[PDB]
Amino acid sequence: IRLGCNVSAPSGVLERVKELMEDYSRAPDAKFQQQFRHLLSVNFEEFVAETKERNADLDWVNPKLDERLQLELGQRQLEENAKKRLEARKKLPTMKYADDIIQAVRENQVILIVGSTGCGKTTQVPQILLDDAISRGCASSCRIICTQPRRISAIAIAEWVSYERCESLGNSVGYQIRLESRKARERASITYCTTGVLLQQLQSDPLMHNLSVLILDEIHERSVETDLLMGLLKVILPHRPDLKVILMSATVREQDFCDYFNNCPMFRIEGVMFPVKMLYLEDVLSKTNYEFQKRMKHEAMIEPYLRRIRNSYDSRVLDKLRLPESEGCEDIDFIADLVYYICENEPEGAILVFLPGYDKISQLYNILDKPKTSKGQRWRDHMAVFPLHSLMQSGEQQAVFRRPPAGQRKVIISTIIAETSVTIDDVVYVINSGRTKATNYDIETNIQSLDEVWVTKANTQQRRGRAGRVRPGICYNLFSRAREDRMDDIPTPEILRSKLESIILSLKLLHIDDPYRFLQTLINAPNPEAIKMGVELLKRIEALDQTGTLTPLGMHLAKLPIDPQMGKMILMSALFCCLDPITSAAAALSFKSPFYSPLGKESRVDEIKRRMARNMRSDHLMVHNTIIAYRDSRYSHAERDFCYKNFLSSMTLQQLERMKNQFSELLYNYKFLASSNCKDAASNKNSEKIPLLRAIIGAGLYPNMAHLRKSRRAIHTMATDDGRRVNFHPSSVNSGESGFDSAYFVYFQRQKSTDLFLLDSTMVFPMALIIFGDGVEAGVTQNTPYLCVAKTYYFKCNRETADVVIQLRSNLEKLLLKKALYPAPIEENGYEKQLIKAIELLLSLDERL
RNA sequence: UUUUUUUU
Repeated sequence: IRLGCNVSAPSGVLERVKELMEDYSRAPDAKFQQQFRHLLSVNFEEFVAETKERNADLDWVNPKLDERLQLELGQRQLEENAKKRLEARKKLPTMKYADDIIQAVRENQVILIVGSTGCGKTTQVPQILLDDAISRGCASSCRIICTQPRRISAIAIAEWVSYERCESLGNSVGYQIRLESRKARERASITYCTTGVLLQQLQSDPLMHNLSVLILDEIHERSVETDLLMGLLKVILPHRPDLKVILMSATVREQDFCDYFNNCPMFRIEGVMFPVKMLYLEDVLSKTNYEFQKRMKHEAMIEPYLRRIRNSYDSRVLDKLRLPESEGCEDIDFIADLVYYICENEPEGAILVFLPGYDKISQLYNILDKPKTSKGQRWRDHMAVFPLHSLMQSGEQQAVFRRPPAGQRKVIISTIIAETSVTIDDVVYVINSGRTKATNYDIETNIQSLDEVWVTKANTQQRRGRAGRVRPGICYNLFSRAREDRMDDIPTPEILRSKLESIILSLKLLHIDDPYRFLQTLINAPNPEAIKMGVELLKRIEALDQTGTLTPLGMHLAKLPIDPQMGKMILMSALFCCLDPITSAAAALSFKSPFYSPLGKESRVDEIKRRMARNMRSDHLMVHNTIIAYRDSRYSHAERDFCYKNFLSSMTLQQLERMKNQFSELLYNYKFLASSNCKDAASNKNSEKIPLLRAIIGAGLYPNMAHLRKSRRAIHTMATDDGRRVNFHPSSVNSGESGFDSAYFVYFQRQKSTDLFLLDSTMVFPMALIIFGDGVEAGVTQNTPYLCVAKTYYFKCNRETADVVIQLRSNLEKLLLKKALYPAPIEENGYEKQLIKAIELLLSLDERL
């Protein structure tokens, strides 16, 4: 072993820490504790038993309301601002099935509706179920929940359905998403929510007694949430004979779902869509006959196909198809050329280019903006070009959705983001390169990767769909039909790629204590070894004992709507009075960063960040400083001018702030704070003590450590605690920096792309790791006295410190156990604070001078 | 160097 720096502490510091610790050791409530032991002490049937009493509002109906609504439905359908849309709504395909759906719901607990774009299932099915109940004089027994994957969907659909009923939002229709609602009346109502909303409500209503019809939408996307929720319905439905579930799906492996609920009824409702012709690589080449400019397999693949098509393509269009580079988006000039070909032949209408990511979007944009080509600068000032990317701003504007200045043709360069999430309406032409990026997880290298791959059949049929919303259009797929037959049906179901810590933990609140056995029953079962890794992580942060059973701290973490590691971070920040900065770090990790990356300004966004970082060498503290600066700009009425000069999204910034306030109100209700204000003075008296902040951050992100080793932009020799070589991601504020006060870092996500990168990081000090971590041992290996952490990092430490530190840990552990089991704010002049002050004092030794 | 989404 090789020893790191000395962490020994001054005598007079040690002694005061010893006075403080013994002040803590001298001292001589519990509604939470009783809920905790109650959860552990009941079986499943008692659990089901008791959640039914406590949730029985729908057993009560209001007959005078049933009859009045029923009267006003019969009468509103004779008025006329209410049969335009009855005629209009009845020209949607779903309405042809109205009676048949009603009948199918009546006869079955679970039906499946399979539809496609335009079919109207999402807007009409809940209105058919509702109106059926009002008409039959059953209004008040009817509460309908329709889940969506996305926040924006939930809103727009609710508004539209509400508009179709000539009601303001809040009446028969509403929506609910994280921290924003327009709730509908309790009974005779339809509510559109994100799936995760419902899944959090399960904790209070684990058997869904508080709704009559559940409509799961868009399940074919195989999000973790709908996958989880279909798996839970298999537990819930046997004890809820009268609950109705309608599954709804696009035409993307529909039979899987049908098969999953024994073999339930299935409707196929058609979409409303213009014809779109599908040209493949051989056909695009055959019309542009562009030529290309300076592993096989690739003609092992391409040549049996090339024969079956000897007769029907030109001489050697068969050419380029032998070129590996002809497919995908290797050659951006090919693509730019196809943009030009569409610009002069084929009538007007926007072009939508699908490229795998930021880099290629950038190349193609520059090639149009400053062109080499003869047929480039003719067209330059007759194209309205927008790049479209999650990290770019143009999406959340409006200039991209409205049609172009006349004489100009709109061109959209985009990631997969325009497949479902973002919709442009004058698109007539789609160039589908067939290339995208996806995250992947190797289960026993622990490397998460970001890889360019071929799209799926599912992605292509959707992309094609995007061409035909306003008029017959065309989808150009820059790969060959031989490529397509190698392509997969659908993406990998995200639950097969995800970490399961929060899922395993949250199942405990639903009285599902065996994660292996429940998870195994999903449409696609996760690798059991991933589950194991999940459990060990929760065992390590002590959310579970080593039986696998919930700890008092684990219950608190389960109840916070954030990943457990960052929950632990937030609770700790309540104890050590640093709520505001840490909840910022927490919120930004959980959601995303408020910075754009607008094309070409990479260099000066880099410079904004480094300035916001204030030399604190922390991506996480940089976001907090950003929020501090944001708050002031608002106080100064300079909000827009601030967000503009600093490449920041004001709407990410506000959402970050609603999240922090959510964590502060929750922490108050759980009795960790005396105030629900995230900015409260008492809650924040240590929020400027940067070494302390680093410690609590480290407390959350532990055990993700990394250690930098050499000098020398600047080049780095850094390796995570597992031994693997990493570098700071260049988007991170620590990339290329030199002269850190410490060689140690914590990180939330590591990700392999061009290299194995730490996506985010905070410089931490050895003593902070040692106090809050584990694997702490005091020994002598050379003839030096050491003190270690995680049995991985060994620091020189005299033994008078090793002993105070080890005692400090023993006290820190006892205190944390007791705050979890009997939550109360830490009294400012009580015995517990003494121990807090003890820890603060040791950590202050590493203040930057 | 920067696929994308979500939380009573």
